[PDB]
Amino acid sequence: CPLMVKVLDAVRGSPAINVALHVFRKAADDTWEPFASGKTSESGELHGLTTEEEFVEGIYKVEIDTKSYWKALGISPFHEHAEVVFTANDSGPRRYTIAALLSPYSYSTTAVVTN
Amino acid sequence: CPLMVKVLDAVRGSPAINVALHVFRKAADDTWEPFASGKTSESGELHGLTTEEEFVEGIYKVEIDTKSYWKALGISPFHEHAEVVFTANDSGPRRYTIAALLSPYSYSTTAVVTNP
Amino acid sequence: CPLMVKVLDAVRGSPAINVALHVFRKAADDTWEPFASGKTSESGELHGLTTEEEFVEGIYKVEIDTKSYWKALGISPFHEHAEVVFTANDSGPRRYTIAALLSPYSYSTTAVVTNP
Amino acid sequence: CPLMVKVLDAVRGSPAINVALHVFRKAADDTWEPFASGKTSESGELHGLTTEEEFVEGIYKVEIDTKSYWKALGISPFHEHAEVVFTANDSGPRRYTIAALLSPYSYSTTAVVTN
Ligand SMILES: [Mg+2]
Ligand SMILES: [Mg+2]
Ligand SMILES: [Mg+2]
Ligand SMILES: [Mg+2]
Repeated sequence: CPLMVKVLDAVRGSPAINVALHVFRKAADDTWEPFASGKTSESGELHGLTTEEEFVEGIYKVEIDTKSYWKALGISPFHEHAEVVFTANDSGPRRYTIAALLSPYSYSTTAVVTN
Repeated sequence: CPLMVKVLDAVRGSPAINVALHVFRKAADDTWEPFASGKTSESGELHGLTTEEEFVEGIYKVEIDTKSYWKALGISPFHEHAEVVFTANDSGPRRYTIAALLSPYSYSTTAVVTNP
Repeated sequence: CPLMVKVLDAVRGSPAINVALHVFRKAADDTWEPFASGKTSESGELHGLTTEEEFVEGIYKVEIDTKSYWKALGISPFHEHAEVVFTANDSGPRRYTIAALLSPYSYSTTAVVTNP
Repeated sequence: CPLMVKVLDAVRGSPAINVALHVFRKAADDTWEPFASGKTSESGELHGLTTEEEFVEGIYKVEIDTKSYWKALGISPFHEHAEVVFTANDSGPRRYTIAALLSPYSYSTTAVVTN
C-alpha cells in the first residue's frame, strides 16, 4: 500500500466516513488524468488506491470532496474541495499517508512519508 | 478589499514573505481563467488583488506557491503548492480573508468571511 | 503592544468574538501567578494585555476559554480550554502574536514573533 | 485501550518518535496529579496508558514535551510543551485518540472519539 489517505472530522471528533476522493496524475500534456479513487471507510481511511509498480515518480493530485461531506451533515462549507498536490519521489522505499483534518471553513493536510 | 491573503511560516514563527500566488476564476466552459496574482509583503499579506466590481460571483482558486518558498529557505517540501478553491459572492458581496499556515510537510488554510 | 491574541472560528469562518482568556506568569516558586486577562473583540483580537516594561522575561501561559465559547453557541466541545505555554523575551524584548483556530474537537495555535 | 496518543512531525513528514508525555488527572484539590506517562513509539503512538476500569470520568491533562523533541532535532521551538485538557465522559463505549501535529512555532491537536 504505497499511498493511503486518512480523513478526520474536527466538528464531530470522528473519522470522516464516506468521503469521496479522486487521485490524478499529471500528464506530459500538463493536464490531470484520472489515476484512482474511492470513498473513505468507517475508519476514515482509503487503502488500496495503487500498487508499488503503478505508483511511479510524477506529480499527483488528491481531490477530497469535502463539500459533499459537509452538505450531507447539513453544515455550510467554504471550500469546493480539498486538494493535495505533490511529487512522488523514489528515495529508498517510501510509503505515503495523506492525512486531512476537516472543518467547515478550514482544513489542514499533512504528509507522513515512511520507509 | 474584498479578497486578501495572509501566509504564515510555522517553522520560523513569522510572516511568510515574498510568497507568490495566483488567483483563477472558473469560466463558463469549466476552464480556469487567470484572475489576479501577486506576492506577499513583509507582513505576509497580499492586498489589492481585486475590487468589489470585478470580484463577481463565481468559483475561484487561489494557488499559493509554497514549494518555491521552502526551496529558497533550503528546504525540500512535500507539496507542490497549496490551493484554495471556493465559491464566492453567491449570496451577495462578501469580504474574504484566505489564511495559510505553512510547514514543510503540512499546511492549513482557513477562510474568514465577513459581510460589508 | 508586545502581546496580542487572535482567535478564529473554523466552523463559521469568522473571528471568535467574546472569548475569555487569562494570562499567567510562572513565579520563582514555580506557581502560576495571574498576569493579565481580557476578552476578544468583534475582530477576534485582544490588544493591550501588557506593556514592554511589565512584560519581562519569563514563562507565560495563555489560557483561552474555548469551552464557554462553544457552549454559548450550542456545542459541547472536547477541550476544556486551549492553553499556550512559552518562554518570552529571553533574548531581549519581542512582540508576540498568539493565534488560535478553533473547532469543537480540534484547535491549532501558532505564534508570530517579531523583533521591534 | 481507552486512551491513545499519536504525534506527527510536520517539518519532517514523519511520526514524532520518542516524544515524552505525561497524563494527569484533576484532583478534588483542583491540582494536577500524575496518572500515566510514556514515550511515543517509532510510529509516533503511545498505547496502554490506562484501562477501562481506571479511566473514569473526570478532567484529564495530556502534556506533550514538544520542546525536548525540537531541541533534539536542533530546531528552536516556541512552546514549552503542548497541553490537551478535556473531560472524559461516559456516553456509551468511548475510546479517545489524542492526535497532535507539531511544528516549531505551531501545533494542532484533535480528538477522535469512537465507539
Ligand atoms: Mg530522482
Ligand atoms: Mg444566485
Ligand atoms: Mg538571560
Ligand atoms: Mg454524566
